[PDB]
Amino acid sequence: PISATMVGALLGLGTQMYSNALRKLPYMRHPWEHVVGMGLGAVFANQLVKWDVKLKEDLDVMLAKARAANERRYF
Amino acid sequence: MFNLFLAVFPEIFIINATFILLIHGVVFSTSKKYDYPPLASNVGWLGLLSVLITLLLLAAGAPLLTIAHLFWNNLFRRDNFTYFCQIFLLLSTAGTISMCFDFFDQERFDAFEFIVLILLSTCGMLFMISAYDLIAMYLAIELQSLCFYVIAASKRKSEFSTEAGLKYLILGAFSSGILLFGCSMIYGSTGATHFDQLAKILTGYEITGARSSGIFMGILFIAVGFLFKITAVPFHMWAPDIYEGSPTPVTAFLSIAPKISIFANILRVFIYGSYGATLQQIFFFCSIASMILGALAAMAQTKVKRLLAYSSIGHVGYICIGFSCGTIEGIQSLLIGIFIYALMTMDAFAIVLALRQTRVKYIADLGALAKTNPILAITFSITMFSYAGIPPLAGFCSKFYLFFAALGCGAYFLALVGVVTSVIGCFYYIRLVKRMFFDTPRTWILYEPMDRNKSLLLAMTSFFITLFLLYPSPLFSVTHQMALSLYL
Amino acid sequence: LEHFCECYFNLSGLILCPVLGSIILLFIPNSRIRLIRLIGLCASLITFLYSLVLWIQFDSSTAKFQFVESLRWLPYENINFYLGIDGISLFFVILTTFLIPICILVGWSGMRSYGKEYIIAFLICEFLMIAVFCMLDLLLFYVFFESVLIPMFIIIGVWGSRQRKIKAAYQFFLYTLLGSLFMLLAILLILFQTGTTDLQILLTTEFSERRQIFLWIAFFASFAVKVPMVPVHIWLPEAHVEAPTAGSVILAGILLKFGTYGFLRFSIPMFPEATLCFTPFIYTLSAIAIIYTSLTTLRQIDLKKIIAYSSVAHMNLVTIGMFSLNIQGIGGSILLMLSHGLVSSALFLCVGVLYDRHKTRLVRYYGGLVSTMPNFSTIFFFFTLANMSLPGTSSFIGEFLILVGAFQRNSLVATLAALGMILGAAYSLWLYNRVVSGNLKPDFLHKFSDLNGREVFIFIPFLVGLVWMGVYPKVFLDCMHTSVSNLVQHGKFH
Amino acid sequence: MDLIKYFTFSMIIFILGIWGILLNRRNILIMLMSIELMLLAVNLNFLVFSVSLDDMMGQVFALLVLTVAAAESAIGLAIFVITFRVRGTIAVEFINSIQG
Amino acid sequence: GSKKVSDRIVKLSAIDPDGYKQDIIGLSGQTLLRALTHTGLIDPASHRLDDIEACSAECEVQIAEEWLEKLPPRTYDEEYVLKRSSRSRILNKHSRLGCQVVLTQELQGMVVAVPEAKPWDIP
Amino acid sequence: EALDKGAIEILGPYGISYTFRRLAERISQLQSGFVYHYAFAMLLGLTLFVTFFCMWDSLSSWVDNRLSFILIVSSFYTK
Ligand SMILES: CCCCCCCCCCCCCCCCCC(=O)O[C@@H](COC(=O)CCCCCCCCCCCCCCC)COP(=O)(O)OCC[N+](C)(C)C
Ligand SMILES: CCCCCCCCCCCCCCCCCC(=O)O[C@@H](COC(=O)CCCCCCCCCCCCCCC)COP(=O)(O)OC[C@H](O)CO
Ligand SMILES: CCCCCCCCCCCCCCCCCCCC(=O)O[C@H](COC(=O)CCCCCCCCCCCCCC)COP(=O)(O)OCCN
Ligand SMILES: CCCCCCCCCCCCCCCCCCCC(=O)O[C@H](COC(=O)CCCCCCCCCCCCCC)COP(=O)(O)OCCN
Ligand SMILES: CCCCCCCCCCCCCCCCCCCC(=O)O[C@H](COC(=O)CCCCCCCCCCCCCC)COP(=O)(O)OCCN
Ligand SMILES: COC1=C(OC)C(=O)C(C/C=C(\C)CC/C=C(\C)CC/C=C(/C)CC/C=C(\C)CCC=C(C)C)=C(C)C1=O
Ligand SMILES: [Fe+3]
Repeated sequence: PISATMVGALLGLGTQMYSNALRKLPYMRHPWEHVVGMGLGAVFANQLVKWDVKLKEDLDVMLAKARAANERRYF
Repeated sequence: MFNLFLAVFPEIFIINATFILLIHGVVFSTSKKYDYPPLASNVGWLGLLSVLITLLLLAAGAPLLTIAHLFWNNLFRRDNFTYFCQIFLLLSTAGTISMCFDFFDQERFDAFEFIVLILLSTCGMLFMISAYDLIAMYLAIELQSLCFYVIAASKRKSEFSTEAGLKYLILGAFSSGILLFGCSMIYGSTGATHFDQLAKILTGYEITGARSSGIFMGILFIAVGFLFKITAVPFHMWAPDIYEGSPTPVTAFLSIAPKISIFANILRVFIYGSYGATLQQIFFFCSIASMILGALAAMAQTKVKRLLAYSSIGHVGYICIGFSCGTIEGIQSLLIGIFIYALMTMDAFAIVLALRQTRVKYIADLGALAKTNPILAITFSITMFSYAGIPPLAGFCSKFYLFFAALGCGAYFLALVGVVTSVIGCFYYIRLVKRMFFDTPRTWILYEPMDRNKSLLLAMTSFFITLFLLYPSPLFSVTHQMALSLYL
Repeated sequence: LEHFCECYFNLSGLILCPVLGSIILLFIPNSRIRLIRLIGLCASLITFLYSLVLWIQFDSSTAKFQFVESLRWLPYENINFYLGIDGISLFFVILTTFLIPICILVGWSGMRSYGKEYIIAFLICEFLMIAVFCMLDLLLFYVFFESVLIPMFIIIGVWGSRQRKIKAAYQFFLYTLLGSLFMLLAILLILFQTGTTDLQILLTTEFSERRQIFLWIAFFASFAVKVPMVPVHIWLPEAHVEAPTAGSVILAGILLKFGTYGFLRFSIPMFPEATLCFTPFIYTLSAIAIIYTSLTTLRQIDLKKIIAYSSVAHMNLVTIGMFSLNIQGIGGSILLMLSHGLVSSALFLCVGVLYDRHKTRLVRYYGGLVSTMPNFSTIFFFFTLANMSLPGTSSFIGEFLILVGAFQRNSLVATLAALGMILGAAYSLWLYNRVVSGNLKPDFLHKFSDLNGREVFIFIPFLVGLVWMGVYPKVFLDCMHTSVSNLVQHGKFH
Repeated sequence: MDLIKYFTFSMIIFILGIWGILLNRRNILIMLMSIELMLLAVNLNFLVFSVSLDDMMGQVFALLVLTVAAAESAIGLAIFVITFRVRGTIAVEFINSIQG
Repeated sequence: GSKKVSDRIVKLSAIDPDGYKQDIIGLSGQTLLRALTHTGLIDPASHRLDDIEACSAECEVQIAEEWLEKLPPRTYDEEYVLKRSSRSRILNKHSRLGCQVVLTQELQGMVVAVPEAKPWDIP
Repeated sequence: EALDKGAIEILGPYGISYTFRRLAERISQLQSGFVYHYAFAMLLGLTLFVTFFCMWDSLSSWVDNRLSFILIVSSFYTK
């Protein structure tokens, strides 16, 4: 379906084209750079998803400790 | 013994690399054989490399930064909060440096010492974030400030740059003296300067009738210094003049990194310490004043840099509302606002630096930009609408929390002020869009296309601004994590 | 909870259609004008057909929301958003999808200078407005409504005729944003009680009579700006006159309906006690608007200014209908909303036909056009009759049903609202006779052209829709009655 | 009474610096000198407190603050020099071009 | 050719900050600033548009009252710009913004004093 | 003329624009360009901080919060 790899590749390709356009160059001026951008975007998106999972995992434990410290009041 | 210094590997590396670049630059800039080559861009690339290696060392050694914490305790304190703060600071410094190469070569600003001073100020801000004692905090703040004074005056034959430097040094030194006085009063009243000791002494009493006027005025003076640093009204008027008169890369750097560092400091001093409602009221009144004055003064501006300076003043008012309400969500919203404002400011100054190749000065100089560079006019329009807070752009987050904090805390006057100032801000932000898209001037200014570095940075920041609210979970989680780590 | 719907044709794809069109058009060179024109037109037409299909699969017996599907924002799933329609929002989706291709067709001749930016702006508007009409959540209703401000601002400012478009665009943006911020404040107050912004839940929570008063005022401050109600109506003439023709069509035919849709969708069912308490207030404001604005219309000298002022009187009649809180009232309010969206759009198209040739909006320059443009004259007369609520036209059904609804509640408000029959006739016939009847004035205009094939085709569906709703409104009312009935009953159990 | 007398000495120095800022609107060199006076007063505050509290932290920080004062004066006088070089004068009317 | 550039030329004299008088040329319908930029008496790069919104009095000139009566009176915005751009924040009664003065045939022979250039090139 | 283009314009976009322009004008003038004004402002803010937030104990006998904020606003209408 719509995987992080595909979103990232599309974003990387779009980044290269947007960069070319900003410089008033043809969209496909250096195509190997478009390939590089697709690769980097895919890698970035997959890493962002994994990081998000890890971040939620750490926030869970940290909220657990906060809750325990708060519950110590009613002892 | 050596392993103890794993807690300061990032800082050791960046300091040593800065020394290496200083020596390299001075040895070859003076070389007759090589015909005194300009080394600003060479040293800039090597320093960008050094910043990225520092970021790698810091990010990949998250647990190791807490090693030997008892041995380092009376010098600094590294934790989860300082971890993410320092990463964001290094990322901002890297972006700012990357935006400087066209300025180096086309203006011919050949001074490589500019890069060295930026790197030393980054060292200072790194130490600011991890400071856990009034002495360390003051020293790191002073290192940062002295580097800025020097770089603000870098165009040393320019009337504007010399004026900026003079105003900065005088007003900066005055505010630093006020802050140091506050620190001395707190030490004299408590016998302590370490943040842990201050927390223990001050907690549970606040103003219990028999309040230490020494402690109360030390806090006040320190707060005055902090408010000067964050350009909060009424300690703000240095900022527009310095921002306009400094070289534009300096203005871009000052607009972002010191805010990160000083808010780290403010959180860890006040939030982690204890006088209480008085100080949150300080930031309350300064937030309202900053929003009102920023909106009105920005509406008065005809020049781009001054407009952005006043815009930043208004936004620090919006951010300080979060510090004022004194809740975990308040801290989280303050952090979210800093991150988003920093990425928007990076976008805006990338555009400004691109346009400075044709000497953009006035808002009216943007006329017919939608004709001479359509994709650039759209990109700049997205930045403006994000600054205005129009959903679903990333800037909408700060407006949303401003009203979220007012309605709940019962602050109806703050909500009133937020509505009015948001509408004023939207007017002066869409005035730029009108100038680029609706006006038909008789004389056009044709702008030179930007370099690859700024185009790539602009492309990424423009996707973030448009698409952040499709996938905002990592920022939300990371900032909740940081807010919690201040106390646990 | 994943609320994914069984139906093949659903709401998300209809959202995605103009988005995909816009992305494709982003990358096509401006030299390929024909390709840009065809791609935009075809995307809009496919979206229209998709909405027609959505009308066929609609179930006219339930009070629930249909095609309900869900849309999941965070893995924590605390905040999850839903789309769905009913018998009150369906025809507005259809009207939006129908009007957008008309907008692309009106600018067909000037597309070589308009560029792909024109089509992209209108497609983005289409996506945002369909989203707005399809949202079961206060907060996303907010987010998608404010978003339309950006492309509308661009449309008015760039392709407006003269430099007054600057002031017009500023005023449009600032008025609408002020109202939107008020309703954001209301949304946050609701969230503090309930912990949610999901419409279905808020329809099943109880608000205090006091909390209802404050929340109703904060909703009213957005919606009355949107309607518009007096005295925050003054942005409308400037904006609807200075905009390009298609921009005026979208402004009058769709954007104006968002305030009445907000009244129908959130204010009346969420706060029934406040709705009852404020009913005399709404009646007074609307009656004042109808009389005063109709009389102001009478003294306007600009074609577009006359058509734009007419919309204020029509929308305030709509508000009277919807706040009558019975079947005739709400049914007539919805029918008049749709009919106005057709009729005012056609009238703006007529004025645009005149302006594209002659470049003046001043009535005094025209006259005697029946002898040089008989086809335009006939079509203009038909839509003039429709704007007077002539029986047989679509607007009469909604107008009379609203008067029926109002009379059963308050005979005075119905009596003040029926004065519109006299005043609207007066200004509509005066406009038509000053433009079309009389003699030509060759010292001002001496060269003429009747409608070309594109203009005739553009007018045909408006004529068909007006007559169709006028003579057999049962097709629309049958699909709406269950939703309207449940809206009328919400909050009471006898 | 020792501690109140030592503190009011440093306090008069600090107030004198404030007054020097207030009274020297055409003389920014004296404004810099007034800022040094304030810094000296703070340094004295740290030393007095160190003795009164029998604690060394006030003394370490005093030395470091002296280092900061030196660097501050060096950089400030450099900026003064270059401003004078650009304008040929130190009058305040020639450093007021950034405004608004 | 029955329509010449000479039909629109306006004879002018400008006194430079050193005091020396120069005979300069401009077109009717264009601004005094453009005429002054033709020979570099005012740097064209310092004032690239003829708009009051892009003006920090880089175009400022001093004109004697005999020629001031032949010009339209200064608008409020012009006086605002002139006063704020003054070092002493004092409005000079003979000061005009060169970008707001449109040359006409009636200004043939006008004498204009160009003051010393203010800093303009913001870092 | 009396309403739409009259009173509603004056207590609306026409009047609002006029006042906010004059006020933005006044606030811009406070950024005078003089370093002495900027230092004086910092001193005034510091003095305000000490005065209101610590020396408002006895004050309350003579003083009220109503009069405080009234005199503030009233200052706008001077000269
Ligand atoms: C709905 C959001 C809320 C409201 C905000 C709206 C904000 C915009 C306002 C809307 C009004 C109309 C806006 C008109 C803009 C459309 C025209 C446009 O931007 O076209 C650009 C196109 O700009 C772009 O480059 C946009 C690129 C963004 C990429 C985003 C897509 C990401 C995935 C796509 C993957 C690549 C393509 C796949 C298919 C090949 C052409 O730029 P030029 O300056 O004319 O020329 C560029 C130079 N050259 C053609 C030679 C290359
Ligand atoms: C916040 C509510 C405000 C309104 C409250 C209700 C009404 C109270 C009574 C009216 C108050 C305002 C009275 C204004 C008197 C007229 C002043 C005037 O001179 O009018 C000028 C225009 O100014 C106004 O009319 C002021 C408009 C005020 C409208 C509201 C102000 C702003 C409100 C929004 C911001 C604050 C929000 C606060 C919310 C609590 C016309 O400019 P001129 O230079 O042409 O005048 C020449 C003169 O006639 C002699 O020849
Ligand atoms: C697998 C597809 C993607 C692979 C990409 C290459 C491998 C990755 C290595 C890193 C690539 C990063 C991007 C390299 C180009 C960066 C920008 C350089 C542009 C520049 O200003 O300097 C140019 C140097 O050329 C250059 O830097 C390019 C030099 C030669 C590289 C081009 C060959 C790429 C191979 C692609 C697949 C080949 C298939 C067979 C293996 C000089 O520009 P100029 O004067 O030379 O001309 C340019 C005509 N506008
Ligand atoms: C999150 C929203 C969505 C984002 C999308 C993510 C997708 C990933 C991005 C994909 C990138 C697509 C393009 C890749 C191919 C281009 C390769 C660059 C070629 C290169 O070597 O560039 C050099 C310059 O460096 C450069 O131009 C590189 C520096 C660019 C600046 C960015 C990095 C700076 C440091 C980090 C900033 C962080 C800021 C955040 C706070 C030489 O270029 P040339 O040979 O043309 O000669 C220029 C004249 N001197
Ligand atoms: C039952 C009682 C209540 C019932 C309802 C009654 C409400 C009364 C009416 C209130 C609604 C007013 C809406 C404000 C819109 C103002 C539009 C003015 C904009 C305009 O067209 O002119 C601009 C003026 O902007 C400017 O320079 C001015 C700044 C922009 C104005 C925004 C300020 C509004 C903030 C909030 C005010 C209301 C408070 C709400 C409680 C351009 O001017 P130019 O040509 O000089 O510009 C340079 C050109 N590019
Ligand atoms: C047009 O006529 C004129 C006036 O009229 C505005 C004037 O008076 C002035 C200028 C005199 C003034 C206003 C001196 C007062 C300055 C102060 C208070 C310094 C403080 C700094 C600034 C820039 C104001 C911001 C301060 C605020 C909002 C208060 C502090 C913040 C909190 C609430 C915490 C002049 C010359 C004038 O000719
Ligand atoms: Fe000028």
